[PDB]
Amino acid sequence: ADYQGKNVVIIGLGLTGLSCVDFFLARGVTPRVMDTRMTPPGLDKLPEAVERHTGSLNDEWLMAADLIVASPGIALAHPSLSAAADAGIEIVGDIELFCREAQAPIVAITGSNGKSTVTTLVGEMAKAAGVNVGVGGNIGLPALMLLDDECELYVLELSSFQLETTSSLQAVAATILNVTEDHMDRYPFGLQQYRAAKLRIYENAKVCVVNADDALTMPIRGADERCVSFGVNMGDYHLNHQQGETWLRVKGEKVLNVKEMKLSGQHNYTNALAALALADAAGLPRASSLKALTTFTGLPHRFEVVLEHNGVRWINDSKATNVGSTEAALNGLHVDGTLHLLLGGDGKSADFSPLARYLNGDNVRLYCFGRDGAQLAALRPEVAEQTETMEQAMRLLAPRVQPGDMVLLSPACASLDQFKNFEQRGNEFARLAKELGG
Ligand SMILES: CC(=O)N[C@H]1[C@@H](OP(=O)(O)OP(=O)(O)OC[C@H]2O[C@@H](n3ccc(=O)[nH]c3=O)[C@H](O)[C@@H]2O)O[C@H](CO)[C@@H](O)[C@@H]1O[C@H](C)C(=O)N[C@@H](C)C(=O)O
Ligand SMILES: CC(=O)Nc1ccc(Sc2ccc3nnc(N)n3n2)cc1
Repeated sequence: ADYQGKNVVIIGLGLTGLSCVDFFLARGVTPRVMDTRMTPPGLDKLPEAVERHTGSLNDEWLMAADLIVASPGIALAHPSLSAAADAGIEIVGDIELFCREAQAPIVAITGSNGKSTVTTLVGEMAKAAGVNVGVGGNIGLPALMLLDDECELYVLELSSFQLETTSSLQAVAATILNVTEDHMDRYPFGLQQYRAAKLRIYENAKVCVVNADDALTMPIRGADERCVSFGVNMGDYHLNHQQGETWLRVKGEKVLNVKEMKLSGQHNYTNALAALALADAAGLPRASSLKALTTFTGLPHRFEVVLEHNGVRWINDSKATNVGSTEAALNGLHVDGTLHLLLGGDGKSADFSPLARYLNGDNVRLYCFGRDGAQLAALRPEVAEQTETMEQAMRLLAPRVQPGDMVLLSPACASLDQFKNFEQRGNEFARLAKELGG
Protein backbone atom coordinates (compact mmCIF):
# COMPACT_ATOMS: atom_id res chain seq x y z
CA ALA A 1 0.00 0.00 0.00
CA ASP A 2 1.03 3.63 -0.58
CA TYR A 3 -0.51 6.25 1.68
CA GLN A 4 1.47 9.22 0.41
CA GLY A 5 -0.65 12.29 -0.14
CA LYS A 6 -3.75 10.75 1.41
CA ASN A 7 -6.08 12.35 3.98
CA VAL A 8 -5.91 9.80 6.80
CA VAL A 9 -8.16 9.96 9.86
CA ILE A 10 -7.57 7.74 12.89
CA ILE A 11 -10.36 7.04 15.39
CA GLY A 12 -9.17 6.27 18.90
CA LEU A 13 -6.55 7.77 21.20
CA GLY A 14 -5.69 4.54 22.98
CA LEU A 15 -2.81 2.17 22.40
CA THR A 16 -3.93 1.31 18.89
CA GLY A 17 -4.48 4.87 17.77
CA LEU A 18 -1.10 6.03 19.03
CA SER A 19 0.61 3.15 17.20
CA CYS A 20 -1.23 4.13 14.01
CA VAL A 21 -0.15 7.77 14.39
CA ASP A 22 3.47 6.64 14.58
CA PHE A 23 3.04 4.29 11.60
CA PHE A 24 1.78 7.03 9.30
CA LEU A 25 4.28 9.66 10.45
CA ALA A 26 7.16 7.25 9.81
CA ARG A 27 5.86 6.91 6.23
CA GLY A 28 5.64 10.66 5.65
CA VAL A 29 1.88 11.00 6.19
CA THR A 30 0.47 13.33 8.86
CA PRO A 31 -2.87 11.86 10.01
CA ARG A 32 -5.56 13.50 12.11
CA VAL A 33 -6.97 11.73 15.17
CA MET A 34 -10.32 11.83 16.93
CA ASP A 35 -11.93 10.06 19.89
CA THR A 36 -15.46 10.24 21.34
CA ARG A 37 -14.11 10.46 24.90
CA MET A 38 -13.57 13.93 26.28
CA THR A 39 -10.24 12.99 27.90
CA PRO A 40 -8.92 9.82 26.22
CA PRO A 41 -5.84 8.16 27.71
CA GLY A 42 -3.38 8.75 24.89
CA LEU A 43 -3.98 12.49 24.58
CA ASP A 44 -0.84 13.44 26.52
CA LYS A 45 1.30 11.03 24.43
CA LEU A 46 0.19 12.35 21.04
CA PRO A 47 2.90 14.26 19.13
CA GLU A 48 2.29 18.00 19.12
CA ALA A 49 2.17 18.30 15.31
CA VAL A 50 -0.86 15.98 14.98
CA GLU A 51 -4.29 17.60 14.91
CA ARG A 52 -6.75 16.02 17.31
CA HIS A 53 -10.46 16.22 18.06
CA THR A 54 -12.02 14.86 21.26
CA GLY A 55 -15.46 14.48 22.80
CA SER A 56 -17.25 13.28 19.64
CA LEU A 57 -16.56 12.02 16.16
CA ASN A 58 -15.94 14.91 13.77
CA ASP A 59 -17.97 14.46 10.58
CA GLU A 60 -16.04 17.21 8.79
CA TRP A 61 -12.93 15.07 9.12
CA LEU A 62 -14.52 11.67 8.46
CA MET A 63 -16.37 12.78 5.31
CA ALA A 64 -13.18 14.38 3.94
CA ALA A 65 -11.00 11.33 4.52
CA ASP A 66 -9.39 9.11 1.91
CA LEU A 67 -8.79 6.49 4.59
CA ILE A 68 -10.35 6.02 8.04
CA VAL A 69 -8.36 3.88 10.49
CA ALA A 70 -10.72 2.68 13.22
CA SER A 71 -9.44 1.42 16.54
CA PRO A 72 -11.23 -1.74 17.70
CA GLY A 73 -12.98 0.20 20.49
CA ILE A 74 -15.19 2.23 18.09
CA ALA A 75 -18.19 0.43 16.60
CA LEU A 76 -18.49 0.44 12.82
CA ALA A 77 -22.20 0.93 13.59
CA HIS A 78 -21.53 4.38 15.06
CA PRO A 79 -23.78 6.63 12.92
CA SER A 80 -20.89 8.86 11.80
CA LEU A 81 -18.72 5.91 10.84
CA SER A 82 -21.66 4.18 9.14
CA ALA A 83 -22.31 7.38 7.15
CA ALA A 84 -18.69 7.34 5.97
CA ALA A 85 -19.01 3.70 4.91
CA ASP A 86 -22.23 4.53 3.07
CA ALA A 87 -20.27 7.14 1.08
CA GLY A 88 -17.69 4.53 0.08
CA ILE A 89 -14.87 5.88 2.24
CA GLU A 90 -12.36 3.11 2.95
CA ILE A 91 -12.30 1.98 6.60
CA VAL A 92 -9.58 -0.30 7.99
CA GLY A 93 -8.04 -1.11 11.35
CA ASP A 94 -4.47 -1.48 12.57
CA ILE A 95 -4.42 -5.23 11.87
CA GLU A 96 -5.31 -4.52 8.24
CA LEU A 97 -2.49 -1.99 7.99
CA PHE A 98 -0.16 -4.59 9.53
CA CYS A 99 -1.12 -7.39 7.14
CA ARG A 100 -0.49 -5.14 4.15
CA GLU A 101 3.14 -4.63 5.29
CA ALA A 102 4.12 -7.86 7.03
CA GLN A 103 6.94 -9.81 5.37
CA ALA A 104 6.74 -13.00 7.41
CA PRO A 105 4.00 -15.61 7.86
CA ILE A 106 1.26 -14.85 10.38
CA VAL A 107 -0.32 -17.25 12.87
CA ALA A 108 -3.69 -15.75 13.82
CA ILE A 109 -5.61 -16.71 16.96
CA THR A 110 -9.08 -15.73 18.17
CA GLY A 111 -11.67 -17.21 20.51
CA SER A 112 -13.72 -16.22 23.53
CA ASN A 113 -11.27 -17.77 26.00
CA GLY A 114 -7.73 -19.08 25.74
CA LYS A 115 -6.47 -16.78 22.99
CA SER A 116 -3.68 -15.06 24.96
CA THR A 117 -2.48 -18.40 26.35
CA VAL A 118 -2.42 -20.00 22.90
CA THR A 119 -0.78 -16.92 21.35
CA THR A 120 1.92 -16.86 24.00
CA LEU A 121 2.46 -20.64 23.71
CA VAL A 122 2.98 -20.46 19.94
CA GLY A 123 5.43 -17.60 20.50
CA GLU A 124 7.33 -19.73 23.03
CA MET A 125 7.38 -22.65 20.60
CA ALA A 126 8.93 -20.37 17.99
CA LYS A 127 11.50 -19.02 20.45
CA ALA A 128 12.48 -22.56 21.46
CA ALA A 129 13.16 -23.26 17.77
CA GLY A 130 15.41 -20.21 17.49
CA VAL A 131 12.93 -18.32 15.30
CA ASN A 132 12.80 -14.52 15.43
CA VAL A 133 9.14 -14.12 16.39
CA GLY A 134 6.90 -11.12 16.94
CA VAL A 135 3.95 -11.69 19.29
CA GLY A 136 1.23 -9.08 19.61
CA GLY A 137 -2.18 -7.83 18.71
CA ASN A 138 -5.02 -7.92 21.20
CA ILE A 139 -2.66 -9.47 23.77
CA GLY A 140 -1.43 -5.93 24.38
CA LEU A 141 1.45 -5.04 22.08
CA PRO A 142 -0.04 -3.24 19.06
CA ALA A 143 0.71 -5.21 15.93
CA LEU A 144 2.23 -2.30 14.01
CA MET A 145 4.96 -2.13 16.67
CA LEU A 146 6.04 -5.64 15.70
CA LEU A 147 6.97 -4.80 12.10
CA ASP A 148 10.61 -5.81 11.70
CA ASP A 149 12.33 -6.96 8.51
CA GLU A 150 14.23 -9.52 10.61
CA CYS A 151 11.08 -11.13 12.00
CA GLU A 152 10.58 -14.65 10.67
CA LEU A 153 7.12 -15.36 12.13
CA TYR A 154 4.32 -13.21 13.56
CA VAL A 155 1.81 -14.54 16.10
CA LEU A 156 -1.26 -12.32 16.48
CA GLU A 157 -4.03 -12.51 19.02
CA LEU A 158 -7.11 -11.05 17.33
CA SER A 159 -10.43 -9.89 18.73
CA SER A 160 -13.75 -9.90 16.94
CA PHE A 161 -13.50 -6.09 16.80
CA GLN A 162 -10.14 -6.22 15.03
CA LEU A 163 -11.36 -8.87 12.62
CA GLU A 164 -14.38 -6.77 11.57
CA THR A 165 -12.02 -4.19 10.03
CA THR A 166 -9.52 -6.68 8.55
CA SER A 167 -9.71 -7.85 4.93
CA SER A 168 -6.14 -8.77 3.82
CA LEU A 169 -5.17 -11.39 6.41
CA GLN A 170 -3.84 -14.58 4.80
CA ALA A 171 -2.67 -16.53 7.84
CA VAL A 172 -0.37 -19.51 7.54
CA ALA A 173 -2.50 -20.99 10.32
CA ALA A 174 -5.64 -19.58 11.95
CA THR A 175 -7.93 -20.71 14.76
CA ILE A 176 -11.16 -19.87 16.51
CA LEU A 177 -10.63 -21.62 19.85
CA ASN A 178 -14.27 -21.37 20.99
CA VAL A 179 -17.29 -19.06 20.71
CA THR A 180 -19.18 -18.06 23.84
CA GLU A 181 -21.20 -14.95 24.56
CA ASP A 182 -19.11 -11.78 24.86
CA HIS A 183 -19.27 -8.15 23.72
CA MET A 184 -23.04 -8.28 23.27
CA ASP A 185 -23.11 -4.50 23.81
CA ARG A 186 -21.33 -4.31 20.42
CA TYR A 187 -23.28 -7.07 18.61
CA PRO A 188 -27.00 -6.23 18.47
CA PHE A 189 -27.58 -9.21 16.17
CA GLY A 190 -26.39 -11.49 18.91
CA LEU A 191 -24.11 -14.46 19.14
CA GLN A 192 -24.09 -15.25 15.42
CA GLN A 193 -22.99 -11.68 14.57
CA TYR A 194 -20.09 -12.00 17.01
CA ARG A 195 -19.30 -15.40 15.50
CA ALA A 196 -19.39 -13.94 11.98
CA ALA A 197 -16.63 -11.50 12.93
CA LYS A 198 -14.47 -14.36 14.20
CA LEU A 199 -15.09 -16.48 11.07
CA ARG A 200 -13.26 -13.79 9.06
CA ILE A 201 -9.99 -15.17 10.49
CA TYR A 202 -10.22 -18.24 8.24
CA GLU A 203 -10.57 -16.30 4.97
CA ASN A 204 -7.52 -17.10 2.82
CA ALA A 205 -5.87 -19.01 5.68
CA LYS A 206 -3.60 -21.85 4.55
CA VAL A 207 -4.57 -24.08 7.50
CA CYS A 208 -7.65 -23.66 9.70
CA VAL A 209 -7.51 -25.13 13.21
CA VAL A 210 -11.02 -25.79 14.55
CA ASN A 211 -12.40 -27.05 17.86
CA ALA A 212 -14.11 -30.41 17.32
CA ASP A 213 -16.13 -29.79 20.50
CA ASP A 214 -17.46 -26.34 19.44
CA ALA A 215 -19.44 -26.28 16.21
CA LEU A 216 -19.40 -22.47 16.10
CA THR A 217 -15.65 -22.59 15.43
CA MET A 218 -16.30 -24.34 12.12
CA PRO A 219 -16.63 -22.39 8.87
CA ILE A 220 -20.25 -21.95 7.81
CA ARG A 221 -19.69 -24.01 4.66
CA GLY A 222 -18.33 -26.67 7.04
CA ALA A 223 -14.88 -28.07 7.61
CA ASP A 224 -12.89 -28.37 4.39
CA GLU A 225 -9.55 -29.71 3.17
CA ARG A 226 -7.76 -26.95 5.10
CA CYS A 227 -9.20 -27.92 8.48
CA VAL A 228 -7.26 -29.55 11.31
CA SER A 229 -9.20 -30.20 14.50
CA PHE A 230 -8.47 -30.35 18.20
CA GLY A 231 -10.73 -31.65 20.93
CA VAL A 232 -11.01 -33.60 24.15
CA ASN A 233 -12.14 -37.06 23.06
CA MET A 234 -11.98 -36.53 19.29
CA GLY A 235 -10.04 -34.52 16.76
CA ASP A 236 -6.74 -34.75 14.93
CA TYR A 237 -5.17 -33.40 18.15
CA HIS A 238 -6.91 -34.82 21.22
CA LEU A 239 -6.49 -36.00 24.80
CA ASN A 240 -6.09 -39.52 26.16
CA HIS A 241 -7.06 -39.95 29.82
CA GLN A 242 -6.14 -42.93 31.98
CA GLN A 243 -5.58 -43.65 35.67
CA GLY A 244 -5.05 -40.08 36.88
CA GLU A 245 -2.91 -39.37 33.82
CA THR A 246 -3.54 -37.32 30.68
CA TRP A 247 -1.66 -37.25 27.40
CA LEU A 248 -1.69 -34.99 24.38
CA ARG A 249 -2.09 -37.12 21.27
CA VAL A 250 -1.82 -36.36 17.59
CA LYS A 251 -3.50 -38.79 15.21
CA GLY A 252 -3.31 -41.59 17.77
CA GLU A 253 0.33 -41.03 18.78
CA LYS A 254 1.26 -39.83 22.26
CA VAL A 255 3.30 -36.62 22.17
CA LEU A 256 3.24 -35.30 25.77
CA ASN A 257 2.29 -36.47 29.24
CA VAL A 258 0.72 -33.33 30.70
CA LYS A 259 2.48 -33.89 34.03
CA GLU A 260 5.37 -32.17 32.22
CA MET A 261 3.31 -29.00 31.74
CA LYS A 262 3.17 -26.22 34.30
CA LEU A 263 -0.41 -25.32 33.32
CA SER A 264 -3.26 -27.57 34.40
CA GLY A 265 -6.97 -27.93 33.73
CA GLN A 266 -8.60 -29.55 30.73
CA HIS A 267 -9.09 -26.22 28.95
CA ASN A 268 -5.35 -25.57 29.17
CA TYR A 269 -4.63 -29.02 27.76
CA THR A 270 -6.84 -28.19 24.77
CA ASN A 271 -5.09 -24.81 24.56
CA ALA A 272 -1.83 -26.77 24.31
CA LEU A 273 -3.31 -28.92 21.52
CA ALA A 274 -4.41 -25.86 19.57
CA ALA A 275 -1.00 -24.23 19.98
CA LEU A 276 0.73 -27.40 18.80
CA ALA A 277 -1.57 -27.64 15.78
CA LEU A 278 -0.80 -24.03 14.83
CA ALA A 279 2.94 -24.49 15.37
CA ASP A 280 2.96 -27.67 13.27
CA ALA A 281 1.09 -25.84 10.50
CA ALA A 282 3.59 -22.97 10.64
CA GLY A 283 6.43 -25.49 10.15
CA LEU A 284 7.99 -25.25 13.60
CA PRO A 285 9.90 -28.36 14.75
CA ARG A 286 7.80 -30.62 16.93
CA ALA A 287 10.52 -31.31 19.50
CA SER A 288 11.09 -27.65 20.39
CA SER A 289 7.34 -26.99 20.39
CA LEU A 290 6.82 -29.73 22.95
CA LYS A 291 9.66 -28.31 25.06
CA ALA A 292 7.92 -24.92 25.19
CA LEU A 293 4.77 -26.58 26.51
CA THR A 294 6.81 -27.73 29.51
CA THR A 295 8.41 -24.35 30.26
CA PHE A 296 5.46 -21.96 30.01
CA THR A 297 4.13 -21.04 33.47
CA GLY A 298 1.07 -18.92 32.66
CA LEU A 299 0.11 -15.32 32.17
CA PRO A 300 -0.40 -12.64 34.82
CA HIS A 301 -4.07 -12.23 35.75
CA ARG A 302 -5.01 -15.63 34.25
CA PHE A 303 -5.80 -17.92 37.18
CA GLU A 304 -2.68 -16.58 38.86
CA VAL A 305 -1.93 -17.52 42.46
CA VAL A 306 -0.85 -14.22 43.99
CA LEU A 307 -0.70 -15.39 47.62
CA GLU A 308 -0.74 -18.80 49.29
CA HIS A 309 -0.58 -18.36 53.04
CA ASN A 310 -2.23 -19.76 56.16
CA GLY A 311 -3.85 -22.48 54.05
CA VAL A 312 -5.60 -20.02 51.72
CA ARG A 313 -4.97 -19.45 48.02
CA TRP A 314 -5.78 -15.98 46.66
CA ILE A 315 -6.21 -16.31 42.89
CA ASN A 316 -6.14 -13.40 40.46
CA ASP A 317 -8.24 -14.38 37.43
CA SER A 318 -8.99 -10.76 36.50
CA LYS A 319 -8.56 -11.69 32.84
CA ALA A 320 -11.89 -13.59 33.11
CA THR A 321 -13.91 -10.85 31.42
CA ASN A 322 -16.75 -13.09 30.18
CA VAL A 323 -18.94 -15.88 31.48
CA GLY A 324 -17.17 -18.67 29.60
CA SER A 325 -13.84 -17.71 31.12
CA THR A 326 -15.21 -17.77 34.66
CA GLU A 327 -16.85 -21.12 33.85
CA ALA A 328 -13.42 -22.46 32.89
CA ALA A 329 -12.13 -21.41 36.30
CA LEU A 330 -15.06 -22.97 38.17
CA ASN A 331 -15.50 -26.19 36.20
CA GLY A 332 -13.54 -28.89 37.99
CA LEU A 333 -12.34 -26.48 40.67
CA HIS A 334 -11.39 -28.20 43.93
CA VAL A 335 -11.59 -26.23 47.19
CA ASP A 336 -11.12 -27.86 50.56
CA GLY A 337 -13.20 -25.24 52.35
CA THR A 338 -15.26 -22.32 51.11
CA LEU A 339 -14.87 -20.60 47.76
CA HIS A 340 -15.11 -16.82 48.15
CA LEU A 341 -15.87 -15.70 44.60
CA LEU A 342 -15.57 -12.08 43.48
CA LEU A 343 -17.86 -11.18 40.59
CA GLY A 344 -18.53 -7.79 39.12
CA GLY A 345 -17.91 -4.94 36.73
CA ASP A 346 -19.38 -4.21 33.32
CA GLY A 347 -21.03 -7.40 32.10
CA LYS A 348 -21.45 -6.15 28.51
CA SER A 349 -25.10 -7.34 28.47
CA ALA A 350 -24.09 -10.98 29.14
CA ASP A 351 -26.44 -13.62 30.50
CA PHE A 352 -24.78 -14.72 33.75
CA SER A 353 -27.13 -17.68 34.30
CA PRO A 354 -24.64 -20.35 33.03
CA LEU A 355 -22.62 -19.68 36.17
CA ALA A 356 -25.43 -20.68 38.54
CA ARG A 357 -24.89 -24.43 38.15
CA TYR A 358 -21.42 -24.08 39.72
CA LEU A 359 -22.71 -22.15 42.73
CA ASN A 360 -24.80 -24.77 44.57
CA GLY A 361 -23.87 -26.43 47.83
CA ASP A 362 -22.83 -25.09 51.19
CA ASN A 363 -19.24 -24.05 50.43
CA VAL A 364 -19.63 -21.03 48.15
CA ARG A 365 -20.00 -17.33 48.93
CA LEU A 366 -20.38 -14.56 46.34
CA TYR A 367 -19.12 -10.99 46.69
CA CYS A 368 -20.54 -8.92 43.85
CA PHE A 369 -19.57 -5.37 42.90
CA GLY A 370 -19.40 -2.84 40.10
CA ARG A 371 -21.97 -1.86 37.53
CA ASP A 372 -23.68 -5.26 37.29
CA GLY A 373 -23.16 -6.34 40.90
CA ALA A 374 -26.89 -6.72 41.53
CA GLN A 375 -27.39 -9.02 38.53
CA LEU A 376 -24.52 -11.22 39.73
CA ALA A 377 -25.81 -11.45 43.29
CA ALA A 378 -29.16 -12.60 41.86
CA LEU A 379 -27.46 -15.84 40.75
CA ARG A 380 -27.89 -17.07 44.32
CA PRO A 381 -29.01 -14.30 46.69
CA GLU A 382 -28.80 -16.39 49.86
CA VAL A 383 -24.99 -16.71 49.62
CA ALA A 384 -24.32 -13.32 47.99
CA GLU A 385 -23.34 -9.87 49.23
CA GLN A 386 -23.17 -6.75 47.06
CA THR A 387 -20.81 -3.79 47.41
CA GLU A 388 -19.96 -0.86 45.18
CA THR A 389 -16.26 -1.69 44.77
CA MET A 390 -13.93 -4.65 44.72
CA GLU A 391 -12.01 -3.25 47.68
CA GLN A 392 -15.19 -3.15 49.75
CA ALA A 393 -15.93 -6.74 48.70
CA MET A 394 -12.46 -7.92 49.70
CA ARG A 395 -12.64 -6.21 53.10
CA LEU A 396 -16.05 -7.84 53.62
CA LEU A 397 -14.87 -11.35 52.75
CA ALA A 398 -11.45 -11.31 54.41
CA PRO A 399 -12.65 -11.79 58.03
CA ARG A 400 -14.63 -14.83 56.88
CA VAL A 401 -11.69 -16.63 55.26
CA GLN A 402 -10.64 -19.85 57.00
CA PRO A 403 -7.73 -22.20 56.30
CA GLY A 404 -8.61 -24.39 53.33
CA ASP A 405 -10.64 -21.66 51.65
CA MET A 406 -9.94 -20.04 48.28
CA VAL A 407 -10.45 -16.39 47.35
CA LEU A 408 -11.01 -16.19 43.58
CA LEU A 409 -11.30 -12.99 41.55
CA SER A 410 -12.87 -14.32 38.33
CA PRO A 411 -15.31 -11.56 37.69
CA ALA A 412 -17.02 -12.54 34.40
CA CYS A 413 -17.09 -8.86 33.41
CA ALA A 414 -14.96 -6.09 31.99
CA SER A 415 -13.27 -3.75 34.46
CA LEU A 416 -13.75 -0.51 32.54
CA ASP A 417 -16.55 0.86 34.74
CA GLN A 418 -14.11 1.26 37.67
CA PHE A 419 -10.56 0.46 36.48
CA LYS A 420 -8.20 1.38 33.66
CA ASN A 421 -8.19 -2.27 32.52
CA PHE A 422 -8.18 -5.83 33.82
CA GLU A 423 -4.50 -5.56 34.71
CA GLN A 424 -5.14 -2.71 37.12
CA ARG A 425 -8.02 -4.69 38.63
CA GLY A 426 -5.76 -7.71 39.09
CA ASN A 427 -2.92 -5.65 40.55
CA GLU A 428 -5.29 -4.02 43.04
CA PHE A 429 -6.62 -7.44 44.01
CA ALA A 430 -3.08 -8.72 44.55
CA ARG A 431 -2.19 -5.73 46.75
CA LEU A 432 -5.33 -6.22 48.83
CA ALA A 433 -4.78 -9.98 49.07
CA LYS A 434 -1.32 -9.36 50.53
CA GLU A 435 -2.70 -6.83 53.01
CA LEU A 436 -5.67 -8.96 54.09
CA GLY A 437 -4.18 -12.45 53.75
CA GLY A 438 -0.77 -12.10 55.40
C1 LIG B 1 -11.32 -2.54 23.53
C2 LIG B 1 -10.20 -3.09 22.72
O1 LIG B 1 -10.39 -3.68 21.66
N1 LIG B 1 -8.97 -2.92 23.24
C3 LIG B 1 -7.79 -3.37 22.58
C4 LIG B 1 -7.06 -2.16 21.97
O2 LIG B 1 -6.71 -1.29 23.01
P1 LIG B 1 -6.82 0.31 22.77
O3 LIG B 1 -6.28 0.97 23.97
O4 LIG B 1 -6.29 0.67 21.44
O5 LIG B 1 -8.45 0.39 22.77
P2 LIG B 1 -9.37 1.45 21.97
O6 LIG B 1 -9.73 0.90 20.64
O7 LIG B 1 -8.77 2.80 22.12
O8 LIG B 1 -10.72 1.33 22.89
C5 LIG B 1 -10.58 1.38 24.30
C6 LIG B 1 -11.86 1.90 24.94
O9 LIG B 1 -12.10 3.25 24.51
C7 LIG B 1 -13.42 3.38 24.09
N2 LIG B 1 -13.46 4.35 23.00
C8 LIG B 1 -12.54 4.24 21.99
C9 LIG B 1 -12.50 5.08 20.94
C10 LIG B 1 -13.46 6.15 20.85
O10 LIG B 1 -13.49 7.00 19.97
N3 LIG B 1 -14.35 6.19 21.90
C11 LIG B 1 -14.41 5.35 22.98
O11 LIG B 1 -15.23 5.47 23.87
C12 LIG B 1 -13.85 1.97 23.66
O12 LIG B 1 -15.24 1.80 23.67
C13 LIG B 1 -13.09 1.05 24.62
O13 LIG B 1 -13.82 0.79 25.79
O14 LIG B 1 -5.91 -2.54 21.27
C14 LIG B 1 -4.93 -3.26 21.99
C15 LIG B 1 -3.83 -3.63 21.00
O15 LIG B 1 -4.33 -4.37 19.90
C16 LIG B 1 -5.57 -4.46 22.67
O16 LIG B 1 -4.59 -5.03 23.50
C17 LIG B 1 -6.80 -4.08 23.48
O17 LIG B 1 -7.32 -5.30 23.95
C18 LIG B 1 -7.86 -5.27 25.24
C19 LIG B 1 -7.08 -6.24 26.12
C20 LIG B 1 -9.32 -5.70 25.26
O18 LIG B 1 -10.03 -5.48 26.23
N4 LIG B 1 -9.75 -6.30 24.16
C21 LIG B 1 -11.10 -6.81 24.06
C22 LIG B 1 -11.59 -6.97 22.63
C23 LIG B 1 -11.12 -8.19 24.79
O19 LIG B 1 -10.05 -8.85 24.86
O20 LIG B 1 -12.20 -8.59 25.24
C1 LIG C 1 -28.07 -19.38 11.09
C2 LIG C 1 -27.71 -17.97 11.56
O1 LIG C 1 -27.97 -17.63 12.66
N1 LIG C 1 -27.06 -17.05 10.63
C3 LIG C 1 -26.70 -15.70 11.00
C4 LIG C 1 -25.56 -15.13 10.43
C5 LIG C 1 -25.19 -13.84 10.75
C6 LIG C 1 -25.95 -13.11 11.65
S1 LIG C 1 -25.44 -11.42 12.08
C7 LIG C 1 -26.50 -10.20 11.23
C8 LIG C 1 -27.76 -10.59 10.68
C9 LIG C 1 -28.55 -9.60 10.02
C10 LIG C 1 -28.03 -8.27 9.96
N2 LIG C 1 -28.52 -7.12 9.42
N3 LIG C 1 -27.65 -6.14 9.64
C11 LIG C 1 -26.63 -6.64 10.28
N4 LIG C 1 -25.45 -5.91 10.71
N5 LIG C 1 -26.86 -7.99 10.50
N6 LIG C 1 -26.11 -8.95 11.12
C12 LIG C 1 -27.08 -13.66 12.22
C13 LIG C 1 -27.46 -14.96 11.89
